[PDB]
Amino acid sequence: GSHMTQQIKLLVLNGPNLNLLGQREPEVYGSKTLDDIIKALTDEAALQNVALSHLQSNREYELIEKIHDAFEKIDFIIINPAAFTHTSVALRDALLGVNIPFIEVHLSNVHARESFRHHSYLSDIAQGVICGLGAKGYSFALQSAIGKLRNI
Amino acid sequence: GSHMTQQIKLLVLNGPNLNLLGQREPEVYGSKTLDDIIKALTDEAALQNVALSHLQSNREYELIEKIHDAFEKIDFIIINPAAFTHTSVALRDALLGVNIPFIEVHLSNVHARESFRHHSYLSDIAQGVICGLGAKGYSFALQSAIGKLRNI
Amino acid sequence: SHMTQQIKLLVLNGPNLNLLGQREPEVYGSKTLDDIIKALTDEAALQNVALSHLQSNREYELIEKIHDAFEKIDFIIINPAAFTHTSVALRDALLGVNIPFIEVHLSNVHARESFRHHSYLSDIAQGVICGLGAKGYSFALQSAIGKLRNI
Amino acid sequence: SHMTQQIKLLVLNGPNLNLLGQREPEVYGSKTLDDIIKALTDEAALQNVALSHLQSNREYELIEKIHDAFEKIDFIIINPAAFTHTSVALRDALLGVNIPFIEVHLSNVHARESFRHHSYLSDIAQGVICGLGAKGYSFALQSAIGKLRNI
Amino acid sequence: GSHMTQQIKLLVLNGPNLNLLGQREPEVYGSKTLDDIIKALTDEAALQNVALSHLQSNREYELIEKIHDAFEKIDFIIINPAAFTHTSVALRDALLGVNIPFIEVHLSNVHARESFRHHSYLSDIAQGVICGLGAKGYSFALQSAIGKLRNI
Amino acid sequence: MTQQIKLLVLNGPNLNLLGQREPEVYGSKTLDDIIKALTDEAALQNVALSHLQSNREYELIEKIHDAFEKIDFIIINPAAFTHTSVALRDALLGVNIPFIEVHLSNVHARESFRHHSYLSDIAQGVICGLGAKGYSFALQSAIGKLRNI
Amino acid sequence: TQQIKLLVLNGPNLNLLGQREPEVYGSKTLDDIIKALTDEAALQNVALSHLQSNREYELIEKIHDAFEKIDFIIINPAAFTHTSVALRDALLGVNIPFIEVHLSNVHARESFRHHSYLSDIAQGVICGLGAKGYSFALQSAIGKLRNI
Amino acid sequence: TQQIKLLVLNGPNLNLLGQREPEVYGSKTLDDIIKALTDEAALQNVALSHLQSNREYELIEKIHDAFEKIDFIIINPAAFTHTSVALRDALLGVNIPFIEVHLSNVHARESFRHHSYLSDIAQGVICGLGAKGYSFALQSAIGKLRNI
Amino acid sequence: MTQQIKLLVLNGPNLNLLGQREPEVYGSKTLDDIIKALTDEAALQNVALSHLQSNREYELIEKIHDAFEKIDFIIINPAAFTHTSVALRDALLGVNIPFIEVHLSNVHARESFRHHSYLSDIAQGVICGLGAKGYSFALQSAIGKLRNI
Amino acid sequence: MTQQIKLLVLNGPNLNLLGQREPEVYGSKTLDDIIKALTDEAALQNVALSHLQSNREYELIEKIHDAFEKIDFIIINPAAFTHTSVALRDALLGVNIPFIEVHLSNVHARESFRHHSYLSDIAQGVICGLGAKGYSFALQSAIGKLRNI
Amino acid sequence: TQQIKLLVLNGPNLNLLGQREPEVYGSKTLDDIIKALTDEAALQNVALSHLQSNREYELIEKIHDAFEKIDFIIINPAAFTHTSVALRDALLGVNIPFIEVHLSNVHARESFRHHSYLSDIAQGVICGLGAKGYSFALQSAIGKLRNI
Amino acid sequence: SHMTQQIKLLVLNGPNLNLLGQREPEVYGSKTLDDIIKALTDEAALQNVALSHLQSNREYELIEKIHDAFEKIDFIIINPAAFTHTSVALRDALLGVNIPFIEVHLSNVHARESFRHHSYLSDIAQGVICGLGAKGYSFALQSAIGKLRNI
Repeated sequence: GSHMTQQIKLLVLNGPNLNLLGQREPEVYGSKTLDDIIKALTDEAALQNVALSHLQSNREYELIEKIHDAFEKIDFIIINPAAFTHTSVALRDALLGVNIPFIEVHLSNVHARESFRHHSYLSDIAQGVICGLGAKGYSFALQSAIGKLRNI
Repeated sequence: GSHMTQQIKLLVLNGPNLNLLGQREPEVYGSKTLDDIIKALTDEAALQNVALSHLQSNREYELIEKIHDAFEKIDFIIINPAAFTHTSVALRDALLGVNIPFIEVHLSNVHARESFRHHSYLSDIAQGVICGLGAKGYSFALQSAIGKLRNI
Repeated sequence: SHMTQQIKLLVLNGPNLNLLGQREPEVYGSKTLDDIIKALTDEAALQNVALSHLQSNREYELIEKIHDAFEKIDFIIINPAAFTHTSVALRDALLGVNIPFIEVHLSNVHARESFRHHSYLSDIAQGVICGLGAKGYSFALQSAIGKLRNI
Repeated sequence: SHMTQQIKLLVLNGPNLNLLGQREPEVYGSKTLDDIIKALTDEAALQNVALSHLQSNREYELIEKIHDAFEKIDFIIINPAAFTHTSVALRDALLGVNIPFIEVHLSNVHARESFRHHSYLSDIAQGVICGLGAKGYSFALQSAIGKLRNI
Repeated sequence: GSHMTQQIKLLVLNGPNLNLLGQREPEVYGSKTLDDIIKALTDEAALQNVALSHLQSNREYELIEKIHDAFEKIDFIIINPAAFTHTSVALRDALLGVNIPFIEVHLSNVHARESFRHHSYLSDIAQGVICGLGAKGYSFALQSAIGKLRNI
Repeated sequence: MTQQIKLLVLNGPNLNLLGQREPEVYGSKTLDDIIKALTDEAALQNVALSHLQSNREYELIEKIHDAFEKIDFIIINPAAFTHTSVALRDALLGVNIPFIEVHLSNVHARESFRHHSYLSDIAQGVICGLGAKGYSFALQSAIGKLRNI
Repeated sequence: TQQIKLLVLNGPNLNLLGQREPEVYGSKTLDDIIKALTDEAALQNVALSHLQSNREYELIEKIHDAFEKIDFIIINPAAFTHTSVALRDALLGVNIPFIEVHLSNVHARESFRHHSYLSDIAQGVICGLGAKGYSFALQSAIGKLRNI
Repeated sequence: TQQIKLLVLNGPNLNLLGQREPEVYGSKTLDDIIKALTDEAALQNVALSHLQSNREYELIEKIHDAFEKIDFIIINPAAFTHTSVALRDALLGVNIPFIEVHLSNVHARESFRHHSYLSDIAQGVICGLGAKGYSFALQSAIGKLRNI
Repeated sequence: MTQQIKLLVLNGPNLNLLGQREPEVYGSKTLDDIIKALTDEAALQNVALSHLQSNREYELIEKIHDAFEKIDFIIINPAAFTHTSVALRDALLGVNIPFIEVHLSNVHARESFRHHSYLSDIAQGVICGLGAKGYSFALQSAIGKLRNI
Repeated sequence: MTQQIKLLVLNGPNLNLLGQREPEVYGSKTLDDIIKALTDEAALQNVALSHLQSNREYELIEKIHDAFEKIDFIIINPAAFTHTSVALRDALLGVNIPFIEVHLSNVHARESFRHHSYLSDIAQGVICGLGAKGYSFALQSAIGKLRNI
Repeated sequence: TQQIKLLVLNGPNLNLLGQREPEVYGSKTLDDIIKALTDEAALQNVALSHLQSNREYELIEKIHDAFEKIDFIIINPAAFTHTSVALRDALLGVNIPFIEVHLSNVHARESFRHHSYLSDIAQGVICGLGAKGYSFALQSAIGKLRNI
Repeated sequence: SHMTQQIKLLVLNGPNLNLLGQREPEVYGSKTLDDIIKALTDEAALQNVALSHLQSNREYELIEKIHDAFEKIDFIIINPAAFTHTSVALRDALLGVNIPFIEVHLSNVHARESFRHHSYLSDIAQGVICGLGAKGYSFALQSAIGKLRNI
C-alpha cells in the first residue's frame, strides 16, 4: 500500500454490433455511444495507474489477432464478445492460448433473452461475468481487475 | 394507385459459397451464375421503380458492415445467408439493430438436407422464408417486398 | 395460352383456412380463400394452367383427392395448415402418387410456437414458402410452371 | 448525503453464506459475511442509501422479508446461494412485490457443476454478477443507485 | 509402379490459433512451431513428387477463399480447422463445393476435451480423421493421401 | 333477470362408450345420462346447452366454425384428440369463443403422452380427474365468467 | 349427514392475493376466499379448516397432524407444486385423498410450471378457474365422501 | 370347431397397393391379399370381415361396432400407427385382442415410424414380411382362440 | 421338386430357461420342444434346419461366420443381446445372409430399454409377442422368400 | 483403548411417520426404535451417537453448521430432500465432515425423479434398499474409516 | 440354524485389485476379501461360494446353475453393471434375491456409470464403502433369510 | 535395429475383423487381416519393435490379453471394432493396466450410423485414427515409436 503501484496494462475488446450503440431511437434505447463509454472508462483507469486500450470489431479475426498480439504485453482483458459469445470457440481458444485473465461483460441481461443466448463459450473460463447492468458493467470489471492484480 | 410511386431501395445479401454457382459440373448442377441471377433481378426491380443493390461475400464481416451501412438508407433486405443461416447470431443482431424488414431465401430445400440445416438464426424475425425453389426465390422475395411496402 | 402443353395443377388447402377474412377483417385482413383462389385460377389460365382446388377440414377428403390426382395432375400446391404438423397420412398419400408439390403457409411458422416448426411434408416438398401471405400461392404457381416447362 | 432522495435497499443472502471466513481461512479467505455487510452499509450511507440486510438458511425468512419489503424498499440485492437453483417460491415472492433486484454470486457458477448453471431468478433480475467475490455486492449497489437516480 | 509418377498438388489448411504453436511455456507444451512442422512436411512431400502448399489463418474467409481457389488445381487437402471444426458450416460447404477429397487432422485428442469438441462439421465427409498424435498427424495424412491417389 | 347464455359442449372420440363395458367395474353412467343432467342444470340458470359428441375430428372442427357469433362459451372434452389435434386448437382460436377443457380421468396419472394438451394453454382453465361433475364445474365457471358472479 | 372434516392448504405467496394493483390483478384476498368457502362448507355440514404458509415445514407438519383426523384435503401448493417431493411424500404417508387447485392456468405459463409433484396422485386437478376452483374441489370432495 | 369372427382393419394409403410402377413396388393389390386371406380363414371356419379406409373415423366406428360381435382383430393402421391415440383408445374400450401388422419394415424407415400407439397393447407385432404377415396374424389368432 | 434350403436358428442368452421355473405360471414348453417341432415342420418342406442356443455372445458370432456360403437364411432370437450387441449386427452384415428377428414376448410392452434393437433395421422383418409360433412364421416367410411363393 | 468417535445421524422429512400407518402392511418399527438400537450399537464401540430428524430443511442445515469441528462423521437419510436440496449439499461441503447417505427403500426401484441425489457424488458411499440395517452398515463403515480397521 | 448357501459373483477387472501401485490404490486383493468373507459367513453357518470372471457367459451360466441350489446372491458386476441386460435376465429367470455391491462410489464417476441394469430389481445397493460392502450385503442376506 | 531399447507392442483386434478380404473382394478389398499384421510386424521389426497380435470375437480374450500385458508391453494399438461402442469392460481393463494406447478404425465411423459415433475408449486413448484403412495401424505404430523414444 505505501509504495507506488506498478502500471497495469488492460485491453477492452468489444464484438459485433456494439458500434451501433446510441444510433437507433436514442430517446427509447439510449444516447450513449461506445466511444463515450470507452472515453470515460479510459479516464477512470488512468486515475488508478491503468493504461487501458480498446478494440471493437465486427470482424472475429481482428479480435483473435488482437488477443494474440496481447501475449506477454497485457495484464488483463475485459471482453464483451456480443453475438460471438454464443458462437466463437476460436475466441475461447485465443484467450486460453495467451493465458491472460479476463472478465466477460454484457450490457443486456442475456438470461432474459432467447435460450440460445444462455450459453457462452467464455463464461466457464472467465474470472467472472457481469450482465444486464448497462455501461457500468465495464467499470465494475475494471474495478474487479485492479483488485485482483494488486490484491486489494 | 393513380400517383407515381416512391422509389424503393432494396439490398440483396448473399453469403458464403454462392459465388460457386454455375462452376462445377454445369450439365448436372446448372449453368446459371450468381451474377446472371442478380443481373436479371436488378432489371426486374428497375421496371417497378426499385433500385436494387447487391453484395455477396464469404466474409461474415462484409455482410454485417453492409447491414450497418444500410441504416436509414435501405427499405428492405433479401438475404440468402447460406451456411451462416445456421451459425451467425451476429447477422441476426445486425438486422435487428438496423430495423430493416427482410425475407430469407435459399436455393435448396434446407428441410431435405441434414438436420443442422433445419435451424436458422434469421427465420423467426424474417417477414418470411422461401426455400427450395432455386433462383426464382429471389424474384418471389422481391415481389413480396414491393407488395408489403406499397400495400398492393 | 397456345404454344405450350397444358399443365394440370391441384391446390389443396387444409383445416381452418375457410375462416380467412371472417373474423375482425379490419385487424386480420379482408381477403377470403375464395378471393385468393379466384385470382390464382385466373393467373394460371393466362399461362395455360388448368387449376383445380379443394379446401377441407376433413383429412380424408385431402387424402382421397390426392389419390384421385394419380396420373391426372402434374403438380400440387398444398397449404396443409394444422395437418402440416400431425398428418403422416398426407405425407404418405403424396409419396404414394409421386406428384411433385410445394408447401405454402400464409404465416411465418418459424415465428410461432415450437410445435409449428416441424412439418411431415417439408423434407419431401420441392420447396416451402412461409410468411408471405396469399402471394405465396402465386409464387408456388410460378415455380411449378418454370419447373415443368424448363423456363 | 444531502441533495438526493434517500434510497431504501435490502440485501438478502441465502443459505451457507454465514460460513464465509470460517473454514481454512488461509485457503478459502478470511473475510466474513459481517465484514462484507459492514463495508457495504458504510459505502451505501455515504450515497444516502439506507441498507438493510438479512442472511438466512431458512427459505421462509427470505420469502417473508421480501413480502415485508412491499412499498417500503426501492431495490433488492440478492445472493440466493443454493436456492438460486431450487426456489420457485423466491422467484414468485420477488415477482409478487415488484421491486427491481440484482442477483449476485461470489463464485463463478458457470465454472461449477451444470446444475448451478440454471437460476430461477436470472431472467427476471435487472442483471447478474458472478465470480467477482465480495466486490460484486458493491457493484450491485453502484448499479442500483445509478438506476434509481438516472446517473 | 515402373513409370514415373504424376506430380500430386496437395494443399494444407490450418485454422485459428495454430500460429501460437511453440510460443507459450515451451519446456511444458513443446518448442516446435507450425512453420517447423510445415517445412518438414513440405520436404517429406517433395521426395514423393508431391508439391505441398500451405495456408494458416485466424480468418475463416481466407480459408474459404483458398478452398475456392483450389478448384481444378489441387488433388487433395489436409485440414486442421482448429476451433472452426465445431462451428463452421461454411468450410464444410466450401469443401463440398470444390469436390476435393480431404483428411481432417487435430494435434490434440478432441475426444478427451470438452463435449463441444466432440462434434465436427467435417468428419462425416472427410476421407478420415486423425486426432491426438501431435505433429506427426500431418505426415500420416500425407502418407494416406499419396496412397489413395496412386493406389499404393 | 338474466340474459340467456348459449353454451356448447363438445365431446371427442370414444366417449360414446361410457357405461357400456363391465359397468359393475368401470361405471354405469352413459354420456347421454351426463348430458341430460347437465342440460337440466343449465336450464335452471337460463343457459341453453347444446351438445355434440363425435369420433370424427371434422365434425368437431365444423361445429366450432358454425358456433361463430352464435355461442357464448364452449366446454370441451377432446378425449384422445387433446394430445394430437392442432386443427382443433386452431378452430377454437379462429372463432375466439372462450372454453374450458374437461377430462373425466386424471390424465397426469396415465401414460406420459397424455400429459400434453394442444388446448390447455389457450383454455380458460382445465379440470381433470373429477369424473362427470367436471362438466358441472365447467358450466358453473362459464356462468360466473359471463355474468361476473 | 355425518360431519366431514376438510383441510385446505395454501402454499407460498398466496397471502399476497389482492394486495398489488388490485384494479389490475384483482381485489379478492385469500381471507375473502376462505371465509366464503368456510361458509359454503358449513351449509353442507363440512367443518373446513385452513392453513396458508410460506414455510414448507408448516404444510408438511399440518398434513402429518391430519392423520386419522381429516377426511379430505384441498391443496394449492403454489410454487411448491413444482419443487416439493417432501409434500408429495407427506400426502402419500397419511393416505388422505386430496384435490390440487391453482387459481392461474399453469399450462399458459412458463414450462417449469407444467410439472407437478402432486398431480399424478391427486384425485384430480383444477387450474385456471380462479377462486371458484376451491368450491369445485369442495363439491367434488362432498360427492366422493357421501356418494352423491 | 366353433366359428371365429375375425375383423381385419387397414389404414390409409393401403388402397394404393399394386397401382404405381408395379414392376418396381409389386403387382399384388390389397383386394388380392384380402381375397386370399378370406379364403384361408374360411377353410378353418373363420368368418373374416375387412375394412380399409383413409378415414380415421371409419376405423374407430368399426371397432366400436365390433363390441361383443368379433373375437379378434388384425390391424395394419398404416400412417395412423404413429399418430392416432383415438384408435388406441377405441381398441382398449372394446377389449378385443388384436395383432398389429405392417407390410414394410418400419424399423428400416424414418425414426418417426419407430413409435406405435398400438404396439404395447397388441398381442404382438409383425413387420417387414409383406402380405404373409396377415396370414401369420390369422394363424396366431386361431391358435389363441382354439388353444392349438 | 424343390432345392433343399439350409436354415440356421440362433437363440441368445437365457432362452435355455424356457419351461423351467413355475411352469403352471410361465408355461411348460422348453426350447428343445420348440426346436424339435420346428425342425419337423421344416423337414416336411425340404428345409434342413440347424440350431444353436448360447449364453456366449462369441458362440453366436462364430456360428454366423461359419454360416458364410453354407446357409441360405437365419432366424434369430438374440434375447438380451438384441439391445446390446453391435458385434452380432456386424457379423450378420459381414456374411450377408438374410435373417428374421423373433421374440417370444412383446418387447414393446416391456421396459423402454427393450424397445431398441441393433438388428431390426437390417432384418427382413421382425416378429414379437406371438410366442413359439413366431419361429414357425419366420420359417414360412423364409421358404416363401427363397422359393418366390 | 479407542478414542471416542462423535457421530451425528440426520433424518429428513416424513421419516417420523415410520411404523404409524397399516403396521401389519408397511412395518411396526418406528424411527425411535431404529435410533435407540443404533445408539446402543454405537455405545458398545465407544461411539457417542447423536440424532436429529426434521421436516424443516433449515433445522438440518443449521445442525450441520453446528457440527463443525465437533462431529467426526455424519450418517444422513435426507428422504425427499435428497432429490431437491442443493442447500444441504453445500452445508455438508462447507463443514467438510465425511458422511454416508442411507435410504431404507430402494430408490432405483421407484419413480425416475428419485434416481438422482444432490449428495451421492460427495458422500463416502451410499446404501439403499436394505431397510433399517442400512444405518448399522453406515455406522460400521464410519468406525472402520476413522479407526483404519 | 439351517445352513444358508450364498453365491458371490464378481465381474471383470476385479482380479486386478491390489496389483497396480498398491501404496496408491490399495494392497488388498480380491482373494484377500473373499477369504475373509468366506470365514465371516462360515461363523454364521453360511456356505459361501464365489466366482469372479472377465467372461460374461461364466457369470450367466453360474447364475443358471444356482437355480434351486443357492438362497441368495451378492453381485459386483463391475463394468457389466452398465452394459449387460443378459445378466439382468439371468437373475430374473432364476428368481434368487440378490444385493448389488460396488467398491467405488459410481455416483462420483462418469455419468455412464450412474445407470445399472440390476439396481431396480436388487434387494438393495451398496456403493463406495470398499470391501466392507460385501460384509454388509452378507449381513443383510442373513437377516432376510433368518428373519433377524 | 541396434542403438535403441526394444519396444514391446501389442496389437488387439476386435470382432468381425477376421472377415477382412473374404466377401466380394473385387468390391470391398482383397487384403486380409493376416496380410495387414504380417506387413506391420515386418515394419516394427526394422525399428526394434517386437509386435504381438491377437484378434478375437471373444470380449474376454481381449480383456485377459490386456491383463497379461501388465508390466510386459510398452504400448497397445487397438481396433475394438463393434466393442468400441459397447464395452466398458475393455475401457476398465486398459485403465487397470495403465499402458498407453491408440484406437484405430479402418472405416470412418463419423460417416456411419450415429451409434458408431460414441467410443468407450477415445477419451482415454492417446489418439484416434479412423477412415484411412489398413495404413492406420502403421500410423499408430509410427506414433507409438515417436512417443516412447522422444523422436
